[PDB]
Amino acid sequence: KEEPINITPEELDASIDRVTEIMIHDIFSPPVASRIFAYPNVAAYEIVAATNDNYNSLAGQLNGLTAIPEPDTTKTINYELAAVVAHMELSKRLIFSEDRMESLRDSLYMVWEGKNPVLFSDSKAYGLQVADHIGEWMNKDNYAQTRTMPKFTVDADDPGRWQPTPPAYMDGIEPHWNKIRPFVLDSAAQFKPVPPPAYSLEEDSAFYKELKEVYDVRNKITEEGDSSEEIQIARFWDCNPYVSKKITPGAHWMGIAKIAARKTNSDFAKTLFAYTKASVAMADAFISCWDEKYRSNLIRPETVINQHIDDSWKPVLQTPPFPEYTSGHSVVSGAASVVLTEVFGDNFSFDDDTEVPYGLPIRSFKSFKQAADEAAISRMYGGIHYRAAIEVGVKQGRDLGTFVVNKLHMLSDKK
Ligand code: VO4
Ligand code: NA
Repeated sequence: KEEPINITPEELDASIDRVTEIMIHDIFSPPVASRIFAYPNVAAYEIVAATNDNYNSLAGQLNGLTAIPEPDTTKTINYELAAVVAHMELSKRLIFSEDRMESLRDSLYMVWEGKNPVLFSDSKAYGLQVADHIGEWMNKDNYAQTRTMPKFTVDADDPGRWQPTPPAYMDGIEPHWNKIRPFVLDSAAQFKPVPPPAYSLEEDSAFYKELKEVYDVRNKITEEGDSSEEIQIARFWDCNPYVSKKITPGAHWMGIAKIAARKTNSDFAKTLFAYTKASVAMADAFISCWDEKYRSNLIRPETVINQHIDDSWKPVLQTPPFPEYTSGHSVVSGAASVVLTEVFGDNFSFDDDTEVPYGLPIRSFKSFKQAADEAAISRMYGGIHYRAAIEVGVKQGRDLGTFVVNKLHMLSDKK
């Protein structure tokens, strides 16, 4: 039995789809999701870069990353197969419900092994060797240590400080996300933005005026009635697993990267190049954004409105359980759109069907940037951000993503 084994980008997509699903079932948060996407892409990309003269190794470019082992030249290895192996193995390690990765994996293994047991076996061994190397590095990123650090300390005596919001009143998510090793940033605070307008109920103050806009936008939306377009836009981008089945913003952008790669018929290495660069950038965008959320510790609009303006007002969207400034939707979309523009081009139009399996319709866009701008403004229609977190958050993600694409040297022709 010595048939060739044809590995397509769609088999990388099947691993990413599957981990996406399990992340939903397992209830991982938006910043933790971004870690789970990045490391398995890196391992798979390393295997391509070791064996393809057009792609440079990320070793020496990502913080702490050294060269992976080279393949044994006396073995016959399908490197894309090895790469899918390594992606699935690290995705398995990163989620909680491991048996749902293992069923995906075993069903592919069964066909590979049936077609060509020696090619399967040699390629799998190298993929796993490579996953062990990446996993040693990934296990030094301080994630394990932060798993036992203290919860965010809520204090009502501190007037502009973030409080848990109804219905669930969940404690703030990942208050020490800024202690995770970044991939590319010099430090987590590298893109620290300007501070938010000072919390104040003075009617002439910047903060009050922004408070009144959130309040007024929502009431204008009520007077327009359900359906409308602004409510659909807030819902499409919401991506909040704590509503009381949804994917996170990181996941949504991975789905957009997949749509672009398939629309262009990108081959396996091009597709993986795009996913790696996007997932790495989004992972540092989350670190950067969570760094600012937990520096400014800012109260979300509904709490201020209900306590001091109007006790019956409710945001169009349920408020996410973490501080306000800057907006994760803004920063993460901003970084992801800069990467994908750099990879696939300006005015890349696409139909975004990523939300079709989670309750929602298709929305079309003329460019990644238009989608990211929509993502950002959706948070104002949604009632859960003031304008600064939105606008400053876009600049933050754009600046961070520009830094990542100007730093990482991955595509690099032999020819
Ligand atoms: O994920 V947000 O920081 O846009 O509520
Ligand atoms: Na190379």
